[PDB]
Amino acid sequence: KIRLYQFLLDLLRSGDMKDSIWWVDKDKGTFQFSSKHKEALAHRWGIQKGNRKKMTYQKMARALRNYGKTGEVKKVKKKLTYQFSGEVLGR
DNA sequence: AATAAGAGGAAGTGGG
DNA sequence: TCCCACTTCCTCTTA
Repeated sequence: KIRLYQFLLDLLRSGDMKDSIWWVDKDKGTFQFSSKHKEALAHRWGIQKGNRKKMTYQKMARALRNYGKTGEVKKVKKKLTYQFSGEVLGR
């Protein structure tokens, strides 16, 4: 099963949900969710995973925060903004 | 108040 | 057995 950080990185590369997520500075790996359209992206994540319940942005971000310690994704001090690690971007 | 981002402890589910 | 990689639920904090 695809990992959440890879799902997001793939969306950013493909441009498929450009109204829900976008790069802020792709060289730095910073990206930002849409305040008004992030829920559609969260729904897609849960359906891709086959989860029992409908996925929400809140639950998806709960998972995102767990990457802070290992470093794949870190929260940036800007609204709805996160940052991939150099290791994630290189792969 | 209404809305909402950001947070995390705790327990549940998958597939090793 | 017991960790993976989240998911689900609940409650709190700040703006």
